[PDB]
Amino acid sequence: KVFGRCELAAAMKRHGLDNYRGYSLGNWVCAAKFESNFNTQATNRNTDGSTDYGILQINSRWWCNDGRTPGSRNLCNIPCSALLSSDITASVNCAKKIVSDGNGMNAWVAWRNRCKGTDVQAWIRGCRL
Ligand SMILES: CN(C)CCCN1CCN(Cc2cccc(C(=O)O)n2)CCN(Cc2cccc(C(=O)O)n2)CC1
Ligand SMILES: [Cl-]
Ligand SMILES: [Cl-]
Ligand SMILES: [Cl-]
Ligand SMILES: [Cl-]
Ligand SMILES: [Cl-]
Ligand SMILES: [Cl-]
Ligand code: NA
Ligand SMILES: [Tb+3]
Repeated sequence: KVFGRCELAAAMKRHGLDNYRGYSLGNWVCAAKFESNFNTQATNRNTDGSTDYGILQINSRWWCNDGRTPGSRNLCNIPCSALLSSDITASVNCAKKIVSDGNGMNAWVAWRNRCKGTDVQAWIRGCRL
């Protein structure tokens, strides 16, 4: 599924991401834009052999199992394919675990380089939330 911007905002809000660990909703929408372009089916292979999955490009090195990342963990206890569904529940629950780790949203390199410090509220402007 390719979400619309306000569609994704509404879904993230309903699953409790707005203000989660102090990160306003626009931070999460911005992260999703530059991680996946709002595409739940996005996948990208990393240099180390791990793969990033879904709307928030969650990495198999730590968070999900894809059977092809030797030595990795599965801390969200989920197949990585579950992060590609049109229903973002699994991605949101896993994201909550990720952002609760010591580094906050810096875990998402695209958030750090493209969202952090910018006017992230723009990403929810005009949305009926
Ligand atoms: C930059 N890296 C690519 C991020 C990877 C972060 N983790 C690295 C090792 N991590 C341990 C660790 C050691 C020292 C620093 C950090 C950190 O900055 O989080 N984490 C294992 C635990 N896993 C989840 C978890 C669950 C509960 C508590 C904690 C925690 O207290 O850190 N962590 C997170 C993976
Ligand atoms: Cl957009
Ligand atoms: Cl694996
Ligand atoms: Cl594990
Ligand atoms: Cl959904
Ligand atoms: Cl933080
Ligand atoms: Cl915001
Ligand atoms: Na893994
Ligand atoms: Tb950690």
